[PDB]
Amino acid sequence: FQSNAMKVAVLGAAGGIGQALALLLKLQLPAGTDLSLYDIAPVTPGVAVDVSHIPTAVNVKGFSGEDPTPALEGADVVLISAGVARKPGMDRSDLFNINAGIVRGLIEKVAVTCPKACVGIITNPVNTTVAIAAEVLKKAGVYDKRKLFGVTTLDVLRSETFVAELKGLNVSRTSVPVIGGHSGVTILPLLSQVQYAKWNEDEIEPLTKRIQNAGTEVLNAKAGGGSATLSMAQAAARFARSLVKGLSGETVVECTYVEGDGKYARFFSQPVRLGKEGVEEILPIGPLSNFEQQALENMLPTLRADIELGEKFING
Amino acid sequence: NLYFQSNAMKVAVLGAAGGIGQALALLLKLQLPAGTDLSLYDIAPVTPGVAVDVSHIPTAVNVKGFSGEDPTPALEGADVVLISAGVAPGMDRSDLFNINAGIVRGLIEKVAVTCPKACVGIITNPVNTTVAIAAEVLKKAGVYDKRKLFGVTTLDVLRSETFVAELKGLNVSRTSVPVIGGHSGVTILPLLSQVQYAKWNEDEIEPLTKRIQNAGTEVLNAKAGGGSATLSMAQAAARFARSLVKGLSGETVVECTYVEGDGKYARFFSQPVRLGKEGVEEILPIGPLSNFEQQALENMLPTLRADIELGEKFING
Repeated sequence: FQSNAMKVAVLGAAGGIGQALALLLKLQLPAGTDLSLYDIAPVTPGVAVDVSHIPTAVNVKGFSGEDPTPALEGADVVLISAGVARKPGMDRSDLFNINAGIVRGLIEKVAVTCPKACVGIITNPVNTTVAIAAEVLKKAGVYDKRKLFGVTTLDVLRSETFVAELKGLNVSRTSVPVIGGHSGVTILPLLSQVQYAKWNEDEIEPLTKRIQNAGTEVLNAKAGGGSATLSMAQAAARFARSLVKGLSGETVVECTYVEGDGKYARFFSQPVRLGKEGVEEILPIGPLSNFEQQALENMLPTLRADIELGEKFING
Repeated sequence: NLYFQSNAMKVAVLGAAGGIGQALALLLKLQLPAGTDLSLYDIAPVTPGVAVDVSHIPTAVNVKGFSGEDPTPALEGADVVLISAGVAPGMDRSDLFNINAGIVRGLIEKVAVTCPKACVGIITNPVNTTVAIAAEVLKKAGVYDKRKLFGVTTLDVLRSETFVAELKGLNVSRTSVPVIGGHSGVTILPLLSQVQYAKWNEDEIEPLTKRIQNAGTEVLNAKAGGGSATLSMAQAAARFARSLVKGLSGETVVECTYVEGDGKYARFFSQPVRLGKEGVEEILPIGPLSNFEQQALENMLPTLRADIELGEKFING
């Protein structure tokens, strides 16, 4: 069952993101929480042993091989960070090319073993991989709209970080709502809703563009070889932390990609109140500036098409 | 001069591209106090991008990355220098050493010139030896300060805290276990007899002490030849860096660490050390030992002295 000692499962724990996430979870999760780390690579048991030497009351266990079932049994939260992250040769293309199958394979296991878990899709491209997860869950007859999330949190860290620097605000207490999708023109930070910031029309377009293209700053600084591994892990840990709090009865609100009312797109990221069933209430986006309003209408076709790509991968 | 006194604390990580380094830069971005500057350096060209990666995390810690053959920009004004460069599967201990000993020498040569008054924490293995190496390089430049050179043994401490807490039902985040001696094999000596609230049967001592001493190998084997401990090692380093930053900032802390002390047992030896504004403020005594610990200490010295000798020879002769 669920809801006694909280149980968190990480599928993709051997990758760059996964290992970093495992570390943060060991240090951040509540005492008593069970942490199951899974990946195909035989190194995974060793990753868990490595993390288990850190003195926190989080119980960590390792799993490898073809079947993630032992790691998923009784899972409350399932974080999927398997597959590849962007790199030099990889465009929107290569991520979907490799990660579409991986996601499907893992979600099929989740649908059988722990269908009532809150599922956090970190693996990119999120706009599409979430639709893949949904369709797989629907085929198995266990899809719960309240428990499937596209982890868009890295766009929030980035927006908070760049906004605080530019406007001289407290970097750790500056809330910036971000809506839409988790890629390119689909990422829309709502700068007009940020408190204590007076915006010249001049700085709106460049800041938005910097938030949207932030991954490229890393990709170019890393001289190609590497993506945003460390910030992605922190974004995932922060989201996981919010999920666990919602499940534990503590109200938290996070902007995340979920199947909402479909006003703009079947799946869409917006403020969500998290609770005991995962989503408790999908909140409105609130008032938008002319700029933000236009950016929203302009992303719709791209966002819808990203979703249709994931749907068609499962439904043909 | 009674009022306000600012503080532009700076921490540099040499070897920020490896497994340990990247995890360490993440933890330091998250754990260092607001306003601290974090400099990352490694010959690997990816380093500047590692820094851009962590710079997207919303904390008031400014981070910059540097690559190339010159770590100078990374060391300028540094208060704390953590050296995790070099290599950790499928290699003889003598095969690595020659590679790592050289890299440590090269980096300490720059430290001596650019930031000689910085506290230097050596993570790169074998620590028993690499520390002697750094000490001799600093001495050649006439800047070796005993109070500012440390062998980071903190991981033996985390392991000791964790194994003891779990075996004896104690609070894992509130269990203190002193670890003395060195950072490798028989030289790692956890003082189990000084652990509060733990009743030991004589037969539990040997296997638990061996578990702590052989923890590295257990991770090495468990990773199926995919590497050594990296994640727990980054956290050990983060904790030691956090302690150095506290001491320098005027906050008294005590950490078991490998330093040049009274030389009662060996030139360099790990023991409790009160940290302060000059690095080492006072090197405290090991305290009372059980018969087992006293024997383990005596049986271990020849190996520890030889590890030190090797590091001195690498530089002097």
